[PDB]
Amino acid sequence: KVALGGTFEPLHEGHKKLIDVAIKLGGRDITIGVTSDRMARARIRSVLPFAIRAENVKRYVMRKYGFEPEIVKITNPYGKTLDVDFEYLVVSPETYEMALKINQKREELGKRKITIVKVDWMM
Amino acid sequence: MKVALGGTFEPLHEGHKKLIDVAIKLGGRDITIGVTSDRMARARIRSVLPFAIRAENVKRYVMRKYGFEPEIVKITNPYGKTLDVDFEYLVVSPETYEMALKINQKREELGKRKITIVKVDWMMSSTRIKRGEID
Repeated sequence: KVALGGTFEPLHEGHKKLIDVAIKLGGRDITIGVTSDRMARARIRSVLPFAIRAENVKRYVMRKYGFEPEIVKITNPYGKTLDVDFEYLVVSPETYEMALKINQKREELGKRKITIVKVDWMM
Repeated sequence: MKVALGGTFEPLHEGHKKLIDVAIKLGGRDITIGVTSDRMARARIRSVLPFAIRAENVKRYVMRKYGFEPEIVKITNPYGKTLDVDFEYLVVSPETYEMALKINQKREELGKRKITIVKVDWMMSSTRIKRGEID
């Protein structure tokens, strides 16, 4: 249903709003993408390993929503978004431009664009 | 009130339906849908449907797809109720996003907590979305 990706370092209120919107749209279903260390460090001065960031997201979702989300490592900028016909792509101000690039690429490949849902996070 | 959404809804198109789906998934029955007054609709488009007809069109659509009659409020100023009522989320399209930012600017000036803006890029192709609540 829903694609959501991020680095999640630190896990701040903006991320929390993003996760809330993604879960409301996608249910207990969702897989959350968490960037590899390489991808994280291109975008930020990241000092937490993938496993730590992924577990921080997993425990937060369990505390707040009562399920352990599926986490997948994002090793490239597109993730699964060129191959899966997601209903919604849930993004923040920091991931919005890449969402636009994902849709531009989908359209270039004859794929339907995904509806982008940008959760503004006042950070 | 959990979620604010507003519009003229003439005609009620696939973009509006995306907005409505997102708003209902976020808020359930705890949503308020603002529909512009005739005065307000006419400043934006050459509107040929009265408020009552536009409101009923939205109500019937929501009943048909989601199984409830939504609360409709007439919007008679640019902000509707969004400077007064505390909403958790404000669901907007690219056409209404600048006004959402203005809403939060004024809320801050007035001493109200900001609302989380949820901008749906409604693309007026798109992948199919299964309408409904997910529960």
